[PDB]
Amino acid sequence: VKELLEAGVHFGHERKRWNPKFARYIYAERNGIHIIDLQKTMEELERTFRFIEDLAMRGGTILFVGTKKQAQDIVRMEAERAGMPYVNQRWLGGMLTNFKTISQRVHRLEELEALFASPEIEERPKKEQVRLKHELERLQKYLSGFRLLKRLPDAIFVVDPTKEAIAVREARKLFIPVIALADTDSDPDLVDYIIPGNDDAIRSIQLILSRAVDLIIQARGGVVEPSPSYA
Amino acid sequence: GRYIGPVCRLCRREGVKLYLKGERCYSPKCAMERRPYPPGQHGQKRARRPSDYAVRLREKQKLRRIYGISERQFRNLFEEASKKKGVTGSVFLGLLESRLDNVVYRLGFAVSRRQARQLVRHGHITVNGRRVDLPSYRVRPGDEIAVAEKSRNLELIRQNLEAMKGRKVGPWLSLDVEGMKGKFLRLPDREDLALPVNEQLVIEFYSR
Amino acid sequence: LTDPIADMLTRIRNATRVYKESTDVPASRFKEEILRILAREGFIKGYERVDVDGKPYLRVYLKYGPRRQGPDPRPEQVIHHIRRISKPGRRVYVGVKEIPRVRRGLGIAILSTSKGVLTDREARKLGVGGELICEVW
Amino acid sequence: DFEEKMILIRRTARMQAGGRRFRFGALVVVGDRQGRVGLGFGKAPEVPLAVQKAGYYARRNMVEVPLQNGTIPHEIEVEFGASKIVLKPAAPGTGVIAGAVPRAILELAGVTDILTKELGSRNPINIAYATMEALRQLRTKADVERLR
RNA sequence: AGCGCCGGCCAACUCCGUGCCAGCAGCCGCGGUAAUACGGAGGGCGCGAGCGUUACCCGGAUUCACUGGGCGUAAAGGGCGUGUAGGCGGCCUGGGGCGUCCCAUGUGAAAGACCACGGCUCAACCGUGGGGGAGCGUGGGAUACGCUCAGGCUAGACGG
RNA sequence: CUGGUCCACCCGUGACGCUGAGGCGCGAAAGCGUGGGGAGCAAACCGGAUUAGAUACCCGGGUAGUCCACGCCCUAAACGAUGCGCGCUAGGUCUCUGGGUCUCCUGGGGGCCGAAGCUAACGCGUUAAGCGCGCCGCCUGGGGAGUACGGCCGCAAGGC
Ligand code: SF4
Ligand SMILES: [Mg+2]
Ligand SMILES: [Mg+2]
Ligand SMILES: [Mg+2]
Ligand SMILES: [Mg+2]
Ligand SMILES: [Mg+2]
Ligand SMILES: [Mg+2]
Ligand SMILES: [Mg+2]
Ligand SMILES: [Mg+2]
Ligand SMILES: [Mg+2]
Ligand SMILES: [Mg+2]
Ligand SMILES: [Mg+2]
Ligand SMILES: [Mg+2]
Ligand SMILES: [Mg+2]
Ligand SMILES: [Mg+2]
Ligand SMILES: [Mg+2]
Ligand SMILES: [Mg+2]
Ligand SMILES: [Mg+2]
Ligand SMILES: [Mg+2]
Ligand SMILES: [Mg+2]
Ligand SMILES: [Mg+2]
Ligand SMILES: [Mg+2]
Ligand SMILES: [Mg+2]
Ligand SMILES: [Mg+2]
Ligand SMILES: [Mg+2]
Ligand SMILES: [Mg+2]
Ligand SMILES: [Mg+2]
Ligand SMILES: [Mg+2]
Ligand SMILES: [Mg+2]
Ligand SMILES: [Mg+2]
Ligand SMILES: [Mg+2]
Ligand SMILES: [Mg+2]
Ligand SMILES: [Mg+2]
Ligand SMILES: [Mg+2]
Ligand SMILES: [Mg+2]
Ligand SMILES: [Mg+2]
Ligand SMILES: [Mg+2]
Ligand SMILES: [Mg+2]
Ligand SMILES: [Mg+2]
Ligand SMILES: [Mg+2]
Ligand SMILES: [Mg+2]
Ligand SMILES: [Mg+2]
Ligand SMILES: [Mg+2]
Ligand SMILES: [Mg+2]
Ligand SMILES: [Mg+2]
Ligand SMILES: [Mg+2]
Ligand SMILES: [Mg+2]
Ligand SMILES: [Mg+2]
Ligand SMILES: [Mg+2]
Ligand SMILES: [Mg+2]
Ligand SMILES: [Mg+2]
Ligand SMILES: [Mg+2]
Ligand SMILES: [Mg+2]
Ligand SMILES: [Mg+2]
Ligand SMILES: [Mg+2]
Ligand SMILES: [Mg+2]
Ligand SMILES: [Mg+2]
Ligand SMILES: [Mg+2]
Ligand SMILES: [Mg+2]
Ligand SMILES: [Mg+2]
Ligand SMILES: [Mg+2]
Ligand SMILES: [Mg+2]
Ligand SMILES: [Mg+2]
Ligand SMILES: [Mg+2]
Ligand SMILES: [Mg+2]
Ligand SMILES: [Mg+2]
Ligand SMILES: [Mg+2]
Ligand SMILES: [Mg+2]
Ligand SMILES: [Mg+2]
Ligand SMILES: [Mg+2]
Ligand SMILES: [Mg+2]
Ligand SMILES: [Mg+2]
Ligand SMILES: [Mg+2]
Ligand SMILES: [Mg+2]
Ligand SMILES: [Mg+2]
Ligand SMILES: [Mg+2]
Ligand SMILES: [Mg+2]
Ligand SMILES: [Mg+2]
Ligand SMILES: [Mg+2]
Ligand SMILES: [Mg+2]
Ligand SMILES: [Mg+2]
Ligand SMILES: [Mg+2]
Ligand SMILES: [Mg+2]
Ligand SMILES: [Mg+2]
Ligand SMILES: [Mg+2]
Ligand SMILES: [Mg+2]
Ligand SMILES: [Mg+2]
Repeated sequence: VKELLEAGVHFGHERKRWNPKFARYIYAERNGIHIIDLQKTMEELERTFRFIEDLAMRGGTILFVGTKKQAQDIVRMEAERAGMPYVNQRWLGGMLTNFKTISQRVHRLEELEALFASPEIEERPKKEQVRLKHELERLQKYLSGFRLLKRLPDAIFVVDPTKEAIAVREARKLFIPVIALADTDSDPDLVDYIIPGNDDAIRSIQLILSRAVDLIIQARGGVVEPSPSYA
Repeated sequence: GRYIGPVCRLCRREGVKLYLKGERCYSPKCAMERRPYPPGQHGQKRARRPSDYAVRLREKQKLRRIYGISERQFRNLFEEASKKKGVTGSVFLGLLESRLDNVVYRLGFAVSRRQARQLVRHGHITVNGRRVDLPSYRVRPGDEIAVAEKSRNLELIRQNLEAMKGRKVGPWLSLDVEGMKGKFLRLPDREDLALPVNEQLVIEFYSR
Repeated sequence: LTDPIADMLTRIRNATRVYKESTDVPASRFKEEILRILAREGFIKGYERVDVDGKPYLRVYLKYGPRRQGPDPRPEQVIHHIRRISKPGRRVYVGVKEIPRVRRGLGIAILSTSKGVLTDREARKLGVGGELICEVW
Repeated sequence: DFEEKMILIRRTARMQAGGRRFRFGALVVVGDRQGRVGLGFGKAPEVPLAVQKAGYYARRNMVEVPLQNGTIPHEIEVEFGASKIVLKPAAPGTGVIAGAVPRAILELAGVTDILTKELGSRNPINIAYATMEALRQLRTKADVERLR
């Protein structure tokens, strides 16, 4: 289910703000820019997906993590495709290490849904109407993807392991496997199932995230691939 | 010499029945049944969490007061057991039980070790035909502890031996009743002697 | 450079602590016999006589435990501990009866005897002592 | 069922206008006397809360002690900060020769016979930490051969 | 049957008397009118023909650190060179065998110590038997390491 | 007139090396001796203020000295409060100075941030306070005290 049009999509970037532990996944440097070893990406993408498919064929959830403005909608769509929880806005410290407490926040979002089941006395003071409505949109902005997750996930998928260092830190303290896309600025050894490749090009993020869910849906029955991908 | 004063206060202090009197130890007028709290003005006040030093001192005072033995002789026996190769806990109890005044009590010649000592000290005991009036004698395997035949017509020893008729003694012993003689089979075990005592806590008290 | 034997043990220690696959120590026959013991006892994958810019070296191939799980994935070392015992500033020689047992058997003491470089078990099985070179676990 | 022992309960203090306001900390070890121990340090505005809170972390930080006839496999030395603990295997009739802090951890992990020595700073907190890390690095002939 | 002790370390708590006094104290500290800390008492703890105190030795003191410590700010880098003695020293080969290692052998008195048995009713005490050690003398052996002597090398160092 | 040091070539010598108790030399300022010099500054000193007072801070004066030669003195927050040499253990960035094939790379310096690791923490981190070897110096509770006595040095002050 793999490919090789990654070559037409990324082969990395980010000059020499690099991490020496990311050396073994580099081929050479072009015009003052590090270039990833796409063959190493291939052999890793093989190993990476071999784990992903086994988690799809067992009912495991994968909490997708992407907050950088590049992967913020790509992660919204492709994670909604498989109906897997995401986090697109601010990542909240304790979303794993303090999960019960952040989950106490969706129950509020939950009951704020059923409160706007009119009336349920929505004959409250109007200053209270736009107030709870605010808290609703507010909770909506940050929990619209986390609510689907109602237990500790079985793995997480991150587009920038340097940007989402806190999520990686939380998942590791909970022995939860970490899979991620990563270019040169990232610590390889902190990820468990790596995808060495550009994490700033939407071309690369879309290609890897969509092919990620292309396995997820095909391993839960019903291989259907044509997914949105902004030109 | 040995301790002579009130012995019920010892049990009441240790929070456990130490069978130091014989048959009143089994009556309902045993002090532990009526007042199972420490002696003195503050016996009935709520205890405080004892220190680890307290805990270990108490277990050692239990094991000691049980045999009515001086701290001096108690500590020398412990130091003997401690040099001896092998587990010190076993050997310690083994040496304790190997005291003549203790065996005489185990054979049921006397109701209490105190009584045994006044028996032994008064020569009313023999070992392998040899009269021995020493409570400290280390009885060895194969010995034979009889009543002094020139004392075998004595009320206390007869009434005591009457209640021993058919009564079991420890595995490590054997009692020829009617003939008023017993035999030391081998030195006993922690299993044979279920003493209300964790003797390991006594190793720790002396290592401090 | 005053102690090539301790420099090599130190070359190995600095290398294993940052999980390098190999490191080069300048070669010598007395070192080969020492590494010969580390490979045969499994503290290293082995070595080979290589050549760095025309100079005779030894390339030592390290081995580590499996990747670990949790906050620190770094795998457990196979050489936890290696240090020089006898040194130029103080020689250390033991007889066979006073050879030590490193780590209650789970470790090796490397000796130089007049039967060559041996372990504490080998030296005890040959009834010879010698210079206590180092200890590994 | 896990046994717990309180090693340390101390009251600390912070200042402010008005005077000092207190806080309590409990060093608590937890174990089954079979090869599992945990150490947690719990801190709360009252003693019982902090003690219970301590047992919580204690269960969240366990260590597997390769017990061998009641003693540890090999000798080990560990330095946690300026505190140093020494643990040395010991034969059947030995006992647990240790200060109050290392004793409670070894005892609850099912260590019947060991020789120990505290060196350096004898701060009960740092010594307790140093004793855990020493147990955590104990390895067996199995583990050693498995690695080579 | 006596002696010490009962604030914490450290095992054992109450009443009175005193009121920064009289006094206690190994250290930290107690005492200024409700003192578990002074004095007595009752009670308790610990030992027992002993119990305490004083002095001194080793231990706790890895606090002179060989095992087994340190020196940016805690005590601790010499104000800086230069260099004498000394300590230490790279790669390969061979000779010697000084250190080093092994084997044999002599010495390592008796008592004591240690394991066992035995004798004084037990023990203390004492008797009998057993096991060695280092260290040094001698003989034989080994040669990796250090040493020494000889030869070679260029990675250190030094010159062009 | 003269020292140190770096680079490139990889040409010469063949371990000729590291450290270094003592010794020897150098050693800011102030101070000393003989003799010069003396504008500015400025201990001591004189005066004006300030102030409760003001043997100070501020102001107006002012002699040593500050400067030169020669000879002494030998101290310091003489500091990176961090002895010297070597090997080893991610990088990023700024800069000085060489050599390149001049983007860049590679030597030698000077900084900043940081890998692993270290540290009581602060912090250190290829310019280590990391990991090791060699050698030197030094510490061992505060005060008494860098004092006293002895010795050695100095013209003295005073130094070790
Ligand atoms: S009567 Fe009870 S308290 Fe008294 S000595 Fe006998 S067992 Fe102990
Ligand atoms: Mg990026
Ligand atoms: Mg009984
Ligand atoms: Mg023993
Ligand atoms: Mg029985
Ligand atoms: Mg019993
Ligand atoms: Mg002792
Ligand atoms: Mg040593
Ligand atoms: Mg914590
Ligand atoms: Mg510490
Ligand atoms: Mg330390
Ligand atoms: Mg063992
Ligand atoms: Mg200390
Ligand atoms: Mg202390
Ligand atoms: Mg284990
Ligand atoms: Mg006393
Ligand atoms: Mg008080
Ligand atoms: Mg005491
Ligand atoms: Mg008490
Ligand atoms: Mg008065
Ligand atoms: Mg008052
Ligand atoms: Mg009063
Ligand atoms: Mg007192
Ligand atoms: Mg009183
Ligand atoms: Mg006596
Ligand atoms: Mg006396
Ligand atoms: Mg002393
Ligand atoms: Mg000492
Ligand atoms: Mg030392
Ligand atoms: Mg120190
Ligand atoms: Mg200082
Ligand atoms: Mg200096
Ligand atoms: Mg000087
Ligand atoms: Mg040499
Ligand atoms: Mg030499
Ligand atoms: Mg030779
Ligand atoms: Mg030779
Ligand atoms: Mg020789
Ligand atoms: Mg001999
Ligand atoms: Mg002799
Ligand atoms: Mg006899
Ligand atoms: Mg004898
Ligand atoms: Mg001996
Ligand atoms: Mg000889
Ligand atoms: Mg030569
Ligand atoms: Mg050269
Ligand atoms: Mg040159
Ligand atoms: Mg040349
Ligand atoms: Mg030549
Ligand atoms: Mg020099
Ligand atoms: Mg000098
Ligand atoms: Mg000068
Ligand atoms: Mg001057
Ligand atoms: Mg002058
Ligand atoms: Mg003058
Ligand atoms: Mg002058
Ligand atoms: Mg004059
Ligand atoms: Mg004036
Ligand atoms: Mg005036
Ligand atoms: Mg005036
Ligand atoms: Mg004035
Ligand atoms: Mg003026
Ligand atoms: Mg002027
Ligand atoms: Mg002038
Ligand atoms: Mg003058
Ligand atoms: Mg003058
Ligand atoms: Mg001059
Ligand atoms: Mg400075
Ligand atoms: Mg400098
Ligand atoms: Mg200084
Ligand atoms: Mg140093
Ligand atoms: Mg240039
Ligand atoms: Mg310079
Ligand atoms: Mg540089
Ligand atoms: Mg820095
Ligand atoms: Mg770090
Ligand atoms: Mg260190
Ligand atoms: Mg490097
Ligand atoms: Mg750098
Ligand atoms: Mg430098
Ligand atoms: Mg330091
Ligand atoms: Mg020096
Ligand atoms: Mg002093
Ligand atoms: Mg001075
Ligand atoms: Mg002076
Ligand atoms: Mg003088
Ligand atoms: Mg000085």
